[PDB]
Amino acid sequence: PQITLWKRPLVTIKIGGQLKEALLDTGADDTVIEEMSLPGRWKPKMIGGIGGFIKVRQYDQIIIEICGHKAIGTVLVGPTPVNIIGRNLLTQIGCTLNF
Amino acid sequence: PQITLWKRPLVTIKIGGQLKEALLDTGADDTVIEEMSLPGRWKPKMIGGIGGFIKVRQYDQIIIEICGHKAIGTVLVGPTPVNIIGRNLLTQIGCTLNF
Ligand SMILES: O=C1C(=O)N(Cc2cccc(O)c2)[C@H]2CNC[C@@H]2N1Cc1cccc(O)c1
Ligand SMILES: CCOC(=O)c1cccc(N)c1
Ligand SMILES: CCOC(=O)c1cccc(N)c1
Ligand SMILES: [Cl-]
Ligand SMILES: [Cl-]
Ligand SMILES: [Cl-]
Repeated sequence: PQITLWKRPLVTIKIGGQLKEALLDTGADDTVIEEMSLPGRWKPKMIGGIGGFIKVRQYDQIIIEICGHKAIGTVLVGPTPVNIIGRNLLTQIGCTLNF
Repeated sequence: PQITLWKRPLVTIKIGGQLKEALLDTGADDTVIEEMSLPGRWKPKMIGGIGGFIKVRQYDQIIIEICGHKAIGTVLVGPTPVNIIGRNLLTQIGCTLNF
């Protein structure tokens, strides 16, 4: 698909058996999702941006379906105001910027 | 151009006659640049990120080149951790997400 940027590029994702809305975010290195259960070991991480940093839990080898495209990668879980699909998963669905 | 996301989508911009590096950020509604001098009056704005908020100065109708593409629009100035080109200007240069 081609997604314009007149509004926030929000898409439906499936993760851990749950449906969520998430923002395709080329400015994000990492993918960060609101609190939810995920399988496996985790380690703590701090991620920062405007406003400062939040503490998240890092889970690896998590499968996500993004707008119908399956990908696997690291997913951070924590108190993010918005669910964010970052570059680590955008690459896996073949997402590019074009102009 | 077509820009992949294996690395940060950093580009050269020109603003106030000077070249700077900036990130093409589809997760950002607005464009925010590090402290610099811009002409005219400014208005207050707050922008929200993953860790909270910052106050910024809003300047309108600012001339700015992004990857050599000419734009004129709203530029926010403040303590952003990186120069960010957001959707307000990405739309002006005809930028889309594709996969
Ligand atoms: O503030 C943030 C933010 O926290 N991040 C960083 C981030 C967020 C999530 C994961 C990750 O690895 C990094 C940025 C990333 N793009 C816009 C995310 N923003 C929003 C933003 C920024 C500038 C101007 C705006 O109008 C909006
Ligand atoms: C502490 C470093 O902060 C960041 O990576 C960042 C901040 C604002 C926007 C974006 N896209 C990234
Ligand atoms: C308080 C509202 O916060 C946001 O709009 C936001 C947070 C993190 C990443 C991005 N891209 C946006
Ligand atoms: Cl990953
Ligand atoms: Cl590729
Ligand atoms: Cl604008």
